Amino acid sequence: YQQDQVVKEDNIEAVGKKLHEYNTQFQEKSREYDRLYEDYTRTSQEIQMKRTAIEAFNETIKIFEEQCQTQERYSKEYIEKFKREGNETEIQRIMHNYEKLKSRISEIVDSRRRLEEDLKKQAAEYREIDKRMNSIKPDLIQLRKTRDQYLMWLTQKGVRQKKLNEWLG
Amino acid sequence: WTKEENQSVVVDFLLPTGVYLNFPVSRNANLSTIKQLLWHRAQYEPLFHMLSGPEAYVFTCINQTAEQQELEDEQRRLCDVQPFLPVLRLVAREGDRVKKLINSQISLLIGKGLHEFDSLCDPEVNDFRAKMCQFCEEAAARRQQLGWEAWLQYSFPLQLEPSLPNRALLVNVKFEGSEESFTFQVSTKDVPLALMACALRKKARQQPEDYTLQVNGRHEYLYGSYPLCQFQYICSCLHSGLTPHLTMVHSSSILAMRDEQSSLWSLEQPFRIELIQGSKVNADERMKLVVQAGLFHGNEMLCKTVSSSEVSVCSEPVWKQRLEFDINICDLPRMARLCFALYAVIEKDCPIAWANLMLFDYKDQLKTGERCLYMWPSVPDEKGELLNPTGTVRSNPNTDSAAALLICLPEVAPHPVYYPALEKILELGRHTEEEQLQLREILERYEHEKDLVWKLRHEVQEHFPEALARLLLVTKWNKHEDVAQMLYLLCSWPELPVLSALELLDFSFPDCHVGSFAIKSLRKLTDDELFQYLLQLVQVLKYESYLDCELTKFLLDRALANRKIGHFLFWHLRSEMHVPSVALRFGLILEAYCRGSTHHMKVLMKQGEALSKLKALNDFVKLSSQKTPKPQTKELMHLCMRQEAYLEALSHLQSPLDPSTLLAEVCVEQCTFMDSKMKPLWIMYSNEEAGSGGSVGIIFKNGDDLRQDMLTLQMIQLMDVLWKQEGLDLRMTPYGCLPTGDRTGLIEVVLRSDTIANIQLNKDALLNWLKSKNPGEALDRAIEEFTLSCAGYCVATYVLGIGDRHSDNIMIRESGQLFHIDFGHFLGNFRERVPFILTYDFVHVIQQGKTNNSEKFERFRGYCERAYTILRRHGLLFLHLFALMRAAGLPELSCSKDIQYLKDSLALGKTEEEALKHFRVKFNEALRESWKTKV
Ligand SMILES: CCn1c(-c2cnc(C)nc2)nc2c(N[C@H]3CCN(C(=O)C4CC4)C3)ncnc21
Repeated sequence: YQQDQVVKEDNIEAVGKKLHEYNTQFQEKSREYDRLYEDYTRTSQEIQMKRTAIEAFNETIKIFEEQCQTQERYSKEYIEKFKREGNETEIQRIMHNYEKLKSRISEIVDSRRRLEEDLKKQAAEYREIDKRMNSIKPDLIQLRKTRDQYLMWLTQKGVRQKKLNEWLG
Repeated sequence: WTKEENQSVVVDFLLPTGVYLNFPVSRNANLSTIKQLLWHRAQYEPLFHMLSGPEAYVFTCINQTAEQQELEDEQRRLCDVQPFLPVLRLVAREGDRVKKLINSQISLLIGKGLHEFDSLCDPEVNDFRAKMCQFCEEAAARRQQLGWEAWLQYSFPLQLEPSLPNRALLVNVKFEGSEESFTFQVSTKDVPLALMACALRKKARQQPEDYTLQVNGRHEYLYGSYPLCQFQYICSCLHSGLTPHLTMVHSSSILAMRDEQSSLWSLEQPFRIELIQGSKVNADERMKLVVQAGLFHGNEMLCKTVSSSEVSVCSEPVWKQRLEFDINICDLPRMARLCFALYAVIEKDCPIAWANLMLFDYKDQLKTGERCLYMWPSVPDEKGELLNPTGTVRSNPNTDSAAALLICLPEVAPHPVYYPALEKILELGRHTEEEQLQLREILERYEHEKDLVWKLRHEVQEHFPEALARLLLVTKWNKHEDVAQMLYLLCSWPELPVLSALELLDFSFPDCHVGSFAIKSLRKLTDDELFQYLLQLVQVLKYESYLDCELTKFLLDRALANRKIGHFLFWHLRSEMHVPSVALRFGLILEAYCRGSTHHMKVLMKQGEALSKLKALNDFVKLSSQKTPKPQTKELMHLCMRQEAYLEALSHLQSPLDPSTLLAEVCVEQCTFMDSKMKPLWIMYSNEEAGSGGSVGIIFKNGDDLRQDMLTLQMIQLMDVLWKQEGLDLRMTPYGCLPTGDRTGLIEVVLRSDTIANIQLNKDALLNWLKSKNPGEALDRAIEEFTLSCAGYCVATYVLGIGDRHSDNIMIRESGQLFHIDFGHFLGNFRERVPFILTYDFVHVIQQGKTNNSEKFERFRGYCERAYTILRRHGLLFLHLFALMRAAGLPELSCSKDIQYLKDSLALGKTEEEALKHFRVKFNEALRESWKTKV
């Protein structure tokens, strides 16, 4: 007066034939999960690298903003001080050199912008990697339990280890 | 990139007048040369007259880990600096240069910028850094005042054998700077103080306690109250027969090396928590999401595991549920652990993710209010538990993209509540036989037995001190009355031996008072013995709950008193900085260490950069191996090493495998790469200060994970020490192997050796090979060397269950010594019991070429048996050590069944006589199976 029935076949060869199938399907799913988990870790490392590089872009720009603040404060004296004594060379050289600094910042802002786009793209990859992994875990786990139930059935029935080993191969 | 390119780069220069220059310079150009080129160009740009001279300014750049760096050493090449963008700013030289430079170099060295610790805005991080950095800085300053005797002990601690005939062979000695040398006689059992006095008699122009002996070509120093034979170098020289070359060094010269600067129990309301929301969940829209949750103290649960309703799958699921657990607030132990797992289930099983949380914080306070737990992905395993209580407490650092569970602990009182102090715990805590024979029987070898040990807990303290661990597990941690009674006993518990303390460091004993007691019993360790377990102790940090713990303090204490321990502590931590689970914890210890070790920091810097270049060099060889044949790739590998930035980086550094060994000058012609899936580089070295056989090699391996091999070599080394402690030298080769990075390490080349495949393949033949390497009289040494090693490596491989043994991963030295390599699989894996193995070809050599040589074969059987026996006596050491290695997350060492392999292989259940009788039957069937296999 007790019941439990996960095994579909009933003769020893048919069950052992199904043991080989479920084992082969399990190792194939295991390989597919392990392939994805490498991508997950690699993508996680790559995303961290990109996030540090964005901070490095921010910190460089910060240095260029400080150069502009100095240029504006520091130049104030000489532009006015050599307007009387008309050195319009000095002004034109300084302000063009400032325009040369400003123009370089816009290149660095662009390069930062291009990276933020890759990180947004790669963040979306990361989430699809995790989405794919989570739709494989049920199949993987169910295939592990089945493989084990079939082994248990055959062992109880008294099937020799050599016969089990050949099916798991 | 900077690592490879020999071209020029356009660099942005920011002058302190606001002026901006932009011109190309060489990547190989050093910063001193760039400053000259800058000053030559700035002439013809505005505001030049207002600048000071070049020596008034220092270049600043943004380095590879996103931090500003004052580039004070201007002999470095721009390629070596690796600025993020080629941007150099001139700033004022003055300021506190020492702190700024150390912080910079620490960031580049640990592979994590220190700003990232600040960014977290965590009091626990900030307090740890504050406390540990001061403690380390304090030990470093205290070290600096002490004498050259003490400092030589720190810097170059003694390398002695475990440990004796009184024979005499001659010694070569010299002084520093002189060409000439003086060979003279000396016994094996002389004390180094005597040896120096002998050498001091140069002519008779005309004191030995002003000197020490150095093994020339390496940082190894003979000193102290030990005979010449106990030292490794002299012992190595005497066994091989070589003449030891030493060097006298003055006490003044050793100083020249040194002088480089720098209430709650009232709250009987039940524990509950407010589940609110999930974020960034990535699941199949058809299923529905459940959050299972449970409270834990180590392994065992404190109450039943509550669950949530089936809310439908999305990125942003909402629950807003109260979850009420079957335990009071006061009933919670110190180390109570709330453990979550997000699942995906059919409405009416898929573990999505998990996260753990300590209820009390590092300052003893019971947490209150909202917490955003950033979860970890659940990976399915054979023992698929509901929750993961043995997983880490730390948050997932990928806060941008990783899923998270928003929760909220309730406000239990207007005043906050801490866990009570020790004295209040000790207060409510003071309060022949039939039972005596029962307890003896239980402890000399379950629910009935647990309640018995609990009542008799005081008689365990008095008469069974070594059974503390058992008494800890039987304690009911879910009732605070029981907890106090146990902790009361623990505070008056007698000091246990090292072996028992090693058991107490495991994840099963999470309480701080236990952890503190374990470390207390490990302070009696010596540096040599401590080094034998440094790998295991590092892995145990991954079970810690809080950052500031006694095990971190212990390891830092020992690392600052001993430079070798510091060296291998650094690399053990450094080589796992890529792992987000431990990156924060390990990063903070490395930081603390560096601040107490600014001298060794400069040595580790050089090593890190060699490893950095080798990585790039191996990547090139990997690519060219696919593109071109090997001989041309070997040449293109050499041209890349000839580059001055490469050559100087790869030259003149202490070896990471052994800091006493110097790697002076690369032998580019001798350098190559091995034919193997990961294409490991074979790099050869040479130093003119060294003597005979002073031509070291290293193997840089990138792609595979070498932690598995290190553990195996650690355990072979351990066996060799255990065997040497009973006067059995089995001539092992426990070669150097060190993981240094992300799937990256070094392996010590073993000179004068080849694989048994190669010896057999090239022109029965194994015995002929030894004849060529040991002619005439020498051949008998080779066979004994073979037999001793063959015995040790037969036992070693059997115990550890190391399969996949074959001709090309078994090697032999020209001395006759056999040794195994490439330990990728162990404990039966490829699982199943690996039999004991005797090879016919090895037995042929052992018997001196004969069919029957009983006298010899019997001795070999004796060596195998005596070896096997000695390891059984120390069996619990191997279990305890392996049990802590489960922390490391090695695939083949992950559970009790992998530990059970060692129990069965060492036959620890059976008696010594029973075990020896089974070992002989295994030995005998191995002998019988040896004949049938070769045919
Ligand atoms: C003991 C270090 N060690 C290893 C080794 C490699 N990997 C792993 C995981 N462990 C150990 N291998 C050797 C070794 N190999 C010979 C035969 C093939 N060889 C070449 O291909 C080189 C000349 C071009 C040299 N020789 C000496 N020590 C070695």
